[PDB]
Amino acid sequence: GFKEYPAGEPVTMNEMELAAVYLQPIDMEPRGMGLPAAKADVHLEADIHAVEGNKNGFGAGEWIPYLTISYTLVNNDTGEKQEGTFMPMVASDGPHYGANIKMMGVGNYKVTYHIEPPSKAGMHRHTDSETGVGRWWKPFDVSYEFKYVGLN
Amino acid sequence: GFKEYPAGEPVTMNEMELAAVYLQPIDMEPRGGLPAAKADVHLEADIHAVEGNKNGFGAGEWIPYLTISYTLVNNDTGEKQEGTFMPMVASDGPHYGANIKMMGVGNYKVTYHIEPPSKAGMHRHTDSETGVGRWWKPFDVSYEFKYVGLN
Repeated sequence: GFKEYPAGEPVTMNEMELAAVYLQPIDMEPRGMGLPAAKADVHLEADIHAVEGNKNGFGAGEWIPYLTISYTLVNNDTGEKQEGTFMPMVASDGPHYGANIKMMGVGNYKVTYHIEPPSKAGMHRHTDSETGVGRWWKPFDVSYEFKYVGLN
Repeated sequence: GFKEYPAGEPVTMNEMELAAVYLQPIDMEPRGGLPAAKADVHLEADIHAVEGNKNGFGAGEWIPYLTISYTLVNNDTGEKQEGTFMPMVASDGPHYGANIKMMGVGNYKVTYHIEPPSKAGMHRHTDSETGVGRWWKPFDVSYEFKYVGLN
């Protein structure tokens, strides 16, 4: 513990369930072009797993690897917005996507994740009839509404 | 189906299980590796966590972001081939593999040269609160098998 904070409601899309969480800023290796733990306010995460009936070769509950994800963070109260990128991470609870980020004060935030399929990071689909899977979904957006008062 | 054939004995190291299998050559996107027409097999590395894994992966879960090359040798002739796998996903799930042209029927040894997820751009949490163990050093694993054409 390792206390983590819900960012809004999980959404089911493209036979995946996609959630947002945040927690204390984390130290990572290799490091790194973002912000060090110190400079950051939180570590923002995307939790993305296949559900039942996944067309792309993933079983129910399995982590979806090789995604390319960027974020748009909006403080709805002040209208201040920030952009950036996540990386693939592994922690004591498993794989996720994320970034140490600077927040923009107390507020009612909207976070949009811009998601591209595993093809854009070099994971290759079998396509033959015998061993192949469904075509990749198009790049898409998912959003989350949450309140932030900082940690503790 | 999708009919696959084991290549050697699976081996346990660095808290993983590492097996080899091959099957008919496959089609990959993008259209343009060796085309199915110019290959004899699709050779794979099957790599999953086992209980007690020190790097954040639950027993049974695929190890993602590996960098894998291979040396394949026909022991009958001593002829060698060197190549690299890519990360793939097929109907039964993800793996690491490549369409390969073999060096005849015979007795084979294939070695996989495995680098940790760090090299492919996965980042491990290092802090006490959320962190896991150091990555293993790059290592080799080899598999002895008979190849007679498929099959």
